[PDB]
Amino acid sequence: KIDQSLSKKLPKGTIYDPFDFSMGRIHLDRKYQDIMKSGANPLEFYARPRILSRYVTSTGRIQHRDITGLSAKNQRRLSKAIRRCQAIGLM
Amino acid sequence: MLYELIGLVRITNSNAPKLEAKELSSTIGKLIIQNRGVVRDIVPMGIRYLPKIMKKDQEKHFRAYHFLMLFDSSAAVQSEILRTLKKDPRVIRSSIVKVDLDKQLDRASSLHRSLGKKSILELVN
Amino acid sequence: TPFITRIMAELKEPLVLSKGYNIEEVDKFLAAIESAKRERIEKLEDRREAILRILS
RNA sequence: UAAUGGUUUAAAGGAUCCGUAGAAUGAAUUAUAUAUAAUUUAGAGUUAAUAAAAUAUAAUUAAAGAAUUAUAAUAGUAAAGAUGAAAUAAUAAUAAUAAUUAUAAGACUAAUAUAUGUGAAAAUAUUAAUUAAAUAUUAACUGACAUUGAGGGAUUAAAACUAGAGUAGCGAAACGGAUUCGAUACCCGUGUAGUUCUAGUAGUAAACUAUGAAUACAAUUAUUUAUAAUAUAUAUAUAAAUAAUAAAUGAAAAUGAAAGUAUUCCACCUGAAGAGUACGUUAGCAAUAAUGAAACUCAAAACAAUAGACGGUUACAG
Ligand SMILES: [Mg+2]
Ligand SMILES: [Mg+2]
Ligand SMILES: [Mg+2]
Ligand SMILES: [Mg+2]
Ligand SMILES: [Mg+2]
Ligand SMILES: [Mg+2]
Ligand SMILES: [Mg+2]
Ligand SMILES: [Mg+2]
Ligand SMILES: [Mg+2]
Ligand SMILES: [Mg+2]
Ligand SMILES: [Mg+2]
Ligand SMILES: [Mg+2]
Ligand SMILES: [Mg+2]
Ligand SMILES: [Mg+2]
Ligand SMILES: [Mg+2]
Ligand SMILES: [Mg+2]
Ligand SMILES: [Mg+2]
Ligand SMILES: [Mg+2]
Ligand SMILES: [Mg+2]
Repeated sequence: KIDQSLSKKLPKGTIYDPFDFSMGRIHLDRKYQDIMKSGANPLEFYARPRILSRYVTSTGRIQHRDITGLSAKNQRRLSKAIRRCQAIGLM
Repeated sequence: MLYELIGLVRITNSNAPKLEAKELSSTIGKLIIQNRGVVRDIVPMGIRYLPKIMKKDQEKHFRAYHFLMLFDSSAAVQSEILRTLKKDPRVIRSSIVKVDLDKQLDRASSLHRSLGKKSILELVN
Repeated sequence: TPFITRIMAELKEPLVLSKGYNIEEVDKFLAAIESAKRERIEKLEDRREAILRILS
């Protein structure tokens, strides 16, 4: 067998080109690799530690907007919700 | 004003953990209704492990019965309720947050509003 | 001054409702809802009292 | 014999805003002699509705969190701590340091984060509540009610002072240990005042964008940011901010929607030094703050840029 990284699995029902059978395709795939990214207000999840534990680190540090990819407003609301959750004995 | 209380009641009686939370809710609700208030919801959260070993007064806890209460009351009685909560050994953590009614008279709790049910009318349909 | 005092007193009267509601209109509206429902008692009193408490 | 000036950096924007006088300035149409009168809504306002987290700001009250220090124990043993390396009158055999618990006290606020924003500025980002303020667009309404603003008023970092609390950490002064030719310094150790809170006084900062406020206008692009649509797509329109610019300006650096084109009102400047000094006055418990000279001396003094030299300056090569 060979390492799965070095191989490319062409999905089912998809068209392909001969290029797809090449290291170029895998390399191009590597280089070019939710609830809050929506109309939902993150400040309504302040009592739901499971949901907003996805937007923190293993130690609990809120993730930068560069990571979360949220809008500025939803980043601010999410940070407020996480801090409030930390204060009220959850989180 | 509509307020949302989220209490973390202690559970010392292992065989019936909900016993404390029921009488907490009864006391707070009696206070609210006898002070020209209204109680809209008493949504129970379950028994959950606290993130840390939280020490209310001089006893350490590792888990608690979480519960939510949505109630309409005035500012003075809301402060009184918070006062009673803070000086109660049964309660480990407490928090009261306003739910703004400038748009809608009817509004669901934070949990139901997060699920998608914006108001109690949706939640009863 | 009479004006300021009368305005504040009228604000402090009982059965004064916020959000532009009037107690007479509210009572008539609730009775109209019930009569319309018939045309298509303590529980209704509790509903009325809850409404007046929320709108107080 | 130069104001046919200036104030980001050469001298010069008031810390900020509010607002009185102004013998300051200021919309539209018509009529009659710059005014009066009647009309108008484009500036400036008021009240609703709608949307949005008006979340952020201010005061108040109520909470949370990591850590630090000390105290007590538990076991365990000879070093620990600090430094460039060491040493310290008060580290450890009186069992220390490290570890694990348990109590106590103060102060602070990790991530998010950009101070994005909010606030007149100073400031302001752990949580919640009360009160107060702040957004856009529509509807209706007032009919110039505006701008600026001498004097005045209010607020105003850090330090400082007066009382009363508090004082864990940090830490002026002081006392010691080093280093040094010397140490009065940088470094190390104890550490008072202060830093914290309450009630005040004081009103200064490179209180800075070193850039006063308002109004009208001027070529682009790209980003966001916030609304309004239209069916993720219109690389969607309308605003603000940010970034790079055209023109213009400018001693240039550069500014760039203002340091451009204009208008209005206020503040300020007039060589260096003497000097923000002296004297006086006012205020303040004081420290001080404000106001603020002159003689004497000189042909200096400063700003931007240019080319070098130098650097206990960077990177790359050989
Ligand atoms: Mg002349
Ligand atoms: Mg200079
Ligand atoms: Mg200057
Ligand atoms: Mg200024
Ligand atoms: Mg100045
Ligand atoms: Mg932070
Ligand atoms: Mg003014
Ligand atoms: Mg500061
Ligand atoms: Mg002080
Ligand atoms: Mg004192
Ligand atoms: Mg101290
Ligand atoms: Mg020290
Ligand atoms: Mg020296
Ligand atoms: Mg020292
Ligand atoms: Mg004062
Ligand atoms: Mg001074
Ligand atoms: Mg000054
Ligand atoms: Mg100039
Ligand atoms: Mg002086």
